[PDB]
Amino acid sequence: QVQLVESGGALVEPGGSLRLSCVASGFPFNEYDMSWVRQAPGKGLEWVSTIKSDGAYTYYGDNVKGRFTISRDNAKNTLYLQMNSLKSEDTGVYYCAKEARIGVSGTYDYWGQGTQVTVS
Amino acid sequence: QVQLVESGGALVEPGGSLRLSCVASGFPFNEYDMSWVRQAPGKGLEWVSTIKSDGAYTYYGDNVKGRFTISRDNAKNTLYLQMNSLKSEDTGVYYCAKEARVSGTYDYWGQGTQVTVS
Amino acid sequence: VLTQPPSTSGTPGQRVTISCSGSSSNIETNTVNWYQQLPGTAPKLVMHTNNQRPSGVPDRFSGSRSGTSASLAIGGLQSEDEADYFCAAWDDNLNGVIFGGGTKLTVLGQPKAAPSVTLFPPSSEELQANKATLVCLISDFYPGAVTVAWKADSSPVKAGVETTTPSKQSNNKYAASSYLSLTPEQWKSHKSYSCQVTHEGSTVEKTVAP
Amino acid sequence: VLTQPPSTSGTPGQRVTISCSGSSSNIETNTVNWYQQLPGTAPKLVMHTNNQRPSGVPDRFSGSRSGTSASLAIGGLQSEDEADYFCAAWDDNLNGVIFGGGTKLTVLGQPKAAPSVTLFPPSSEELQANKATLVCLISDFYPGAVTVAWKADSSPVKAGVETTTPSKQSNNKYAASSYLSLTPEQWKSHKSYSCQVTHEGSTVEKTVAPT
Ligand SMILES: [Cl-]
Ligand SMILES: [Cl-]
Ligand SMILES: [Cl-]
Ligand SMILES: [Cl-]
Ligand SMILES: [Cl-]
Ligand SMILES: [Cl-]
Ligand SMILES: [Cl-]
Ligand SMILES: [Cl-]
Ligand SMILES: [Cl-]
Ligand SMILES: [Cl-]
Ligand SMILES: [Cl-]
Ligand SMILES: [Cl-]
Ligand SMILES: [Cl-]
Ligand SMILES: [Cl-]
Ligand SMILES: [Cl-]
Repeated sequence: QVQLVESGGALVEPGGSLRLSCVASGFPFNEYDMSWVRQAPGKGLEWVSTIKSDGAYTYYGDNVKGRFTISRDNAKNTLYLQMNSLKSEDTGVYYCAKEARIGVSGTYDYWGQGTQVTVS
Repeated sequence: QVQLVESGGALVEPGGSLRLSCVASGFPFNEYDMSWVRQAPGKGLEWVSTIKSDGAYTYYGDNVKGRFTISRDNAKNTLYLQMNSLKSEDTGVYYCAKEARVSGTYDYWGQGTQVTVS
Repeated sequence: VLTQPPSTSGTPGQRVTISCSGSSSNIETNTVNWYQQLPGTAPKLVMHTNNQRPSGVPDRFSGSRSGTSASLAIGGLQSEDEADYFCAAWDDNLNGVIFGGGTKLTVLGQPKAAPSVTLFPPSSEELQANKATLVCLISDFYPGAVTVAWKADSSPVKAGVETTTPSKQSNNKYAASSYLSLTPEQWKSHKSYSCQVTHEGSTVEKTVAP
Repeated sequence: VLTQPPSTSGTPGQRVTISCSGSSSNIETNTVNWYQQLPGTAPKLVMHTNNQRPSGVPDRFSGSRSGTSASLAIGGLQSEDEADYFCAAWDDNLNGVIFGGGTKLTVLGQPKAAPSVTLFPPSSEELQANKATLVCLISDFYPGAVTVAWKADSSPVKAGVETTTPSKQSNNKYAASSYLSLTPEQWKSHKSYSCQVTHEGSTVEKTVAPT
């Protein structure tokens, strides 16, 4: 069955760097588009970034444009999100999300367990 | 698949009465024993009552002994809990729980219903 | 973001809708999906491409959209459905995915109630410790969904505000407290501070001064 | 009820245990079962008949019992396991099923912190309205599990006390506030009132008086 496990979430001071790692299982990783969705404490879902099946086109949220680098390793079925120059507004939990359609739509079948990232 | 739906929960003043209804699906109701488990707001799980497969034996918790009447309608795959002379300590959520074999093993739980007394 | 009601509710067995409206940029020319999240867990997709329902999703669920607005519809309210609901769609202008504010859904087990706002000034002890903190108390409100705002004089306060997610009280009415932490000098300087509570479009406000 | 720790926690990928201990009329006679509840939802049976796992429960789960105590153990800890865990067993004395107090499980994402207790006296405005209410404020504590107590002088007050479940702060440190509803006669009469906060076995107390 499909499985999505995130890791790397921890506590750091503002401006520090962090690397998130997401591992997939049960489905062709290189076939679908992936994404990162984040939820601030006591706040709604917020959108972070997507990377296409090939890894050819990456879209970032306006709040994190030019700060985070999203990447994928289809050979190892692993997803990375490199977070640089972190601010305190980035504090929250981070999810790994699959996508079933072509990838231009916001439809995500399976979500990861998530990791909580705290910055103060 | 196994299904458990509870109903009958509402808002009532203490000393009033209420009847809870639980409907089962996806398994032979008359084969297993059923139960009621309740959770007060901001408190741990609390045990209410169980009724045997046939309905021959009813067990109640010490807090509700002689106050509640548990019953079942195996013909309609429906479980009832009659609540009489309610106190304010009875406020909480009420669950429907199936049983796998006089034991505390519950396979499937209901959604729950809110019973409020003030 | 997309406009969603903070709280929507209905009696058990009724049919309710959640409205998601945004801009011509997003929903109008794209599709809107719906997610259901139980607090502290990963969300789940419950309606995709507007009117299509994923396998495992009850027949009672149904989706629709018209122009720049969308709505998810549930019939036969049940206890199980109570969760946070989000709407999402692709935005070409933003060139990204945009989510809604979030709608907490609760099935009414009792009549709607208004919050009891009690705003507290700083206690002498903490002022003796050169640390001044303020506390607003919200209680006896149902359903459990609120928006809090802190204003210093007539200017809203942007930082230092913490709010606890609503919690149930012994009478199944929700309660929560929001607090502001300051420096004693900040508290002395300003003329007054306000706590603003918003419940289903009806808002209560209380104000105190040193 | 069964005595189980209110809070237990561990680091990602570690193995932690929840201890459930009861009387001889309880665990010793018949088997103990374990339930996992995500907050505000129905519980799930995760360990039944001491060491038996229902279908769909991860292999890392394991259960055990020794004499009059039983311990559920989880390994390869994941965020998925964040919940409240309960132990249950049939008790012959009560002739019924008895549940544990409840154990909140949290994956540590930051170091443990002590709570900042600031107790507030009733605000002048509401006392003018014949309503006296007090608020104890707990903040910047991690993990999010606490036990609250309200005492008048050295006599504990058991009723009229409400407590909010801990909620996360913009810094993923938990915060909650317990409050008590008093009449002005109650507030004025008694000399003082105390708020007691318990975090991982360490207890703090603060007191206020009208003066
Ligand atoms: Cl699957
Ligand atoms: Cl698949
Ligand atoms: Cl929360
Ligand atoms: Cl871009
Ligand atoms: Cl591959
Ligand atoms: Cl099933
Ligand atoms: Cl339809
Ligand atoms: Cl300022
Ligand atoms: Cl005991
Ligand atoms: Cl709730
Ligand atoms: Cl609850
Ligand atoms: Cl084993
Ligand atoms: Cl064994
Ligand atoms: Cl302190
Ligand atoms: Cl409570």
